Amino acid sequence: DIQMTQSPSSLSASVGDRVTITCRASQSVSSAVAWYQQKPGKAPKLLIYSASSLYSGVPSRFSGSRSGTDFTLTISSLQPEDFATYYCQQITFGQGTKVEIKRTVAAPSVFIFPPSDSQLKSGTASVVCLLNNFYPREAKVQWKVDNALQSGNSQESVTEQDSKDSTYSLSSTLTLSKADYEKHKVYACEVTHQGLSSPVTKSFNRGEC
Amino acid sequence: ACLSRIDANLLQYYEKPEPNNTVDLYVSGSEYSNCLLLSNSEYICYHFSSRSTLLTFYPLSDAYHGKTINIHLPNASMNQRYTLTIQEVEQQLLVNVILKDGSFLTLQLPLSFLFSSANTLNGEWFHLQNPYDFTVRVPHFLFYVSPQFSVVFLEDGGLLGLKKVDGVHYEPLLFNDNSYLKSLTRFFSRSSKSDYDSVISCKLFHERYLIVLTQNCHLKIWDLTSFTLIQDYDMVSQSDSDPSHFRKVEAVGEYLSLYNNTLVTLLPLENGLFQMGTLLVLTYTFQNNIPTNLSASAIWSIVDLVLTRPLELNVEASYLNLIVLWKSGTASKLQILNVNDESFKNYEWIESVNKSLVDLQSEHDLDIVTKTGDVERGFCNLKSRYGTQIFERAQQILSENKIIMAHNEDEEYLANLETILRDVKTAFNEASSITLYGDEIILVNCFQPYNHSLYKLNTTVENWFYNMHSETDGSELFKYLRTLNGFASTLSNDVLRSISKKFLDIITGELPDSMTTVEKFTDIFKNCLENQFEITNLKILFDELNSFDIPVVLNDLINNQMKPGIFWKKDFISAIKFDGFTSIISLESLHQLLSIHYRITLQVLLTFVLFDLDTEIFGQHISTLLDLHYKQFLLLNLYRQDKCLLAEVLLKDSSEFSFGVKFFNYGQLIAYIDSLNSNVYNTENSFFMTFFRSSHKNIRFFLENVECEVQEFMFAMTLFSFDQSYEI
Amino acid sequence: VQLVESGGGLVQPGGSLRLSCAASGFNFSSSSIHWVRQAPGKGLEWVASISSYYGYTSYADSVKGRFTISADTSKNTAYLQMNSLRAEDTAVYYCARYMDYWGQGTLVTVSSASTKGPSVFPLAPSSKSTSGGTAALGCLVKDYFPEPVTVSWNSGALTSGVHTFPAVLQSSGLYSLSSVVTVPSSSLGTQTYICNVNHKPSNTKVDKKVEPKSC
Repeated sequence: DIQMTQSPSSLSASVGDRVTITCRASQSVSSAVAWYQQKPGKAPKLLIYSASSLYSGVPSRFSGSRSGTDFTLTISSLQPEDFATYYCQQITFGQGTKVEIKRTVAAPSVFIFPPSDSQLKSGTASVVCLLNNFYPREAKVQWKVDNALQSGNSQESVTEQDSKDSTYSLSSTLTLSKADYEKHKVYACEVTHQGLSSPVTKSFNRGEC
Repeated sequence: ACLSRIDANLLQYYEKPEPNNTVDLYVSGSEYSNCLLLSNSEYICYHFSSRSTLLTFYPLSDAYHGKTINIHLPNASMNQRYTLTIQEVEQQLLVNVILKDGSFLTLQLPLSFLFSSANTLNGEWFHLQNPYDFTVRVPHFLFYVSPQFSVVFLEDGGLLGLKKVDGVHYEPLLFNDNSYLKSLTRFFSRSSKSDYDSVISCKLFHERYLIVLTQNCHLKIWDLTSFTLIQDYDMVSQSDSDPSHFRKVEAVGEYLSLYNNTLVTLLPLENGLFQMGTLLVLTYTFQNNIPTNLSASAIWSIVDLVLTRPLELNVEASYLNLIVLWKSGTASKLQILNVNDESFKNYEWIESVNKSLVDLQSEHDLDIVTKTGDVERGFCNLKSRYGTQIFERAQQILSENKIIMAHNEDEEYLANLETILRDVKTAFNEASSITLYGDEIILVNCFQPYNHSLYKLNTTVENWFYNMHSETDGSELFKYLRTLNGFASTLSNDVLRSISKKFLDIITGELPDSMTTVEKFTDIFKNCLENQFEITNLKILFDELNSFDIPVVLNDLINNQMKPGIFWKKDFISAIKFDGFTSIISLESLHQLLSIHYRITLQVLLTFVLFDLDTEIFGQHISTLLDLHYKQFLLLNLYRQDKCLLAEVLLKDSSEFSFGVKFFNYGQLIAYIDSLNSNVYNTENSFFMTFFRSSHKNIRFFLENVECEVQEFMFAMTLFSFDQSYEI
Repeated sequence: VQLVESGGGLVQPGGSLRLSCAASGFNFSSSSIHWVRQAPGKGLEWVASISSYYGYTSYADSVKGRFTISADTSKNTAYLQMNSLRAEDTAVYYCARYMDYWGQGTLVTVSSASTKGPSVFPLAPSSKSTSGGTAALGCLVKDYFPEPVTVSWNSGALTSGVHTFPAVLQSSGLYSLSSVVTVPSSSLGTQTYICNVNHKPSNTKVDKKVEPKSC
């Protein structure tokens, strides 16, 4: 089976910038290559077929080209409605280039929440760390319990980019048994991010107020 | 699609990507190109460079050995080729060119000089002159009317006349113009950069009437006897008067051409309106607006159009034919509008294939013949495929961009070569203009010198090949072939190649003559096909196959369609001199036909190996097919191996036609290609092997294949050039 | 011009589903119908196609032997019969024709468990909320199945500063999501925020009022 690599896997750019997305075939497919744009929650729309033909109705700022086994999708002048995942296709698809409309680094605001009484009431304890309104997307959360490092017992998710200020938010949940929760004192979430000049730690002591 | 694309690089057969005989004249081509027919039945080609500083001439039918002439200009013309004219006066190419500074240059090139060996030219071959002051009122369009008289069109909207008194001097004969007075209105100014309604197309009718099309799509008509405006029609107020947007044409282009007293005009409404009326007495009288069939937003630009006498198309209901050439980037589109009757209300659009077979095959990975393996093998493959002009232009672009071959086996390099070669080719092939070669032959002239595309009327089988995924109806044979392709298209290239090889093996005896047909088919099946296809498609193929009366369809395919006619000589005009153009066009056309034949034949044979078809009943057909498949393979191999040599042996095959052929219509051409087909299926192989011996890796497969005493000999020597050699 | 896709939903593993794609506004009889799927957060995977024109069908390795694609030209409708369904087969399936024309897609969940309504807990604004600064507050909507839940604030009168996060699924097989909003700190004592929680698959609605906790 043919493998279509894309580069980069996630890019970011200004409005008016020229954007280049590349796709490399595992073997050597001939010019039988199409490019699609997919908005989140919607069907992909064809952009380009036969490597360089522009599909009907598509704006001329989109173009396709080939150099050997390298296929290029170019957006000559990026518009704010152009944020999406773009896919090459030969049938196998690329893994998908995600673009968004690049903006300045923005530091998160950090908040920790202890488990409610009602949750403990059922045998489990979830501790939640919120990172609000930051850019870029790559934030790193590190849970510490009495300074000990945690692994395998947390999960996180991220919002879609804000339509006005283009920031992300992130939520992380550390999950423990009530018993394990009660075996420890200091619960802390440490956040590392470009906008932060050093890592930020928010913490509580169990059962204090 | 009733026409196909045959690409012609006039230098393809030769190593030098430039004619040895090139001469540079100086006065004290990738932006326009065209052909013009002369008194001597020869076609001269010309090119105007990107900068409009260089004019180039070369003889269509003798590009390599004949003379190409580069005329260098002191400065660019005022407005490209639109300020340039070229006509044959009396044994001379008269060329006039308004230059940017205002000068009016005249060139006189003797026909002899155009077809001589000389690198020198005597006498006044050029005259500079300043008849009018073009600094103030800038011209943009020059239109030839006669050897002594011709008109100039100006950007502001005015016309100038240009009358020749002696042999050299020209004088302004001004026309009466009161259009400007619309300046009095608050909606126009003389001083405004907009508001100009300048001429964008112009044609001469009956030597006297001058029909002009303006940017606002007014058809004005000037009587050159009176020098007075006789007519002024607003073309747009007839059809649906769109207040939203009518695109006033913002440049000079080919927006009309007349035949007898008919006249088509191109109006922009989604870039899609062909108006056509009649001229008569002067009166123009509307008949109909015929829209275009164009989608993908409608983003095609007219390159050239030519109204003319009807063609031999698949719909007999025909009265006139408009040939139309669109462009979108380096992609082109050729269409023919057929008007059925003298009412211009019944018509039909006929499309064509806008890529050659070789290109389509390369794009869609449908090429089974081209040898695989070594990196240098791929080098020979591309070199031979593309021709030296392109291959070297591509190697130039590589080194400029600092892409340099690492070692003998740099596959990463070759990959880049594929694309640069394709792009260079595509560029070179950008369309510029139409020429009606002969009486009716549709020719397109490309941006790069020595590059032309002929558009060839398809035969029946070619129409089937080129319309598998289309033809609503079709005869039984078409449907049968279509179903065979329906199954075969699901197989991969490697499988198909291994099967082809096996069919060669039946002929070579590598599959012993001792075996029965059934045993060989069983061998083939087990080794090549088993586990290599989806049983669902097999069931499908079987079902569809059971609707057909196989013996009859196979009969019609083999004995009518594919096996050509016995000739009692049917006038393939014998060429007195080698015609490189018809030579390469013939070879490429033959190659297309035989490639199609190859794919069909292979698909049928495949059906014979897959199913229990009585090997005795169909024995005749089976062996005929294996013979035809074998000959096809051979020819195609030789073609991509050494085109020049193939052409040479294939034209020295026919005695009376040793030098070549001339064809003036599609019937003569089709008949000639068929003639060569006959030659192949029935002396070529010997002359080819002989001339070659006097492509080494080649004739290994081609002494394994094309061999099956003489074959042993050849194998023994090609293999000497060692144990195998001595043993054999 | 329009493809229509009906017949997905929730299905027990090892079970079966027939998807329909009803076509219109093009020549169905000479088109090819493809089925393309997208697993949560992943890329596009072509699984199968059929030529109307000859019945010719083919399949991705990942579904071969379990999926059958078919087509009825006389009702312009194509089908994908899915047997022996697996967790690996969850996702959203489209139907495309040749790919210019795309199905609005239908989602297929392969798994089990009953319908469960969520519990709703407050995410209370920190007592250390910055004076004159911004506070965050929220609601946690835990342990429901299947999707979808919707949360609003103050019956929709409060949209500014609201973020409702994508649902995580737990190892339990139940979903959890959070919704939050930022408000001025000085409004924590004066103003009333109420998060409404809507889970239609189990006709549950929750109205929870979040506030600062008392010690």
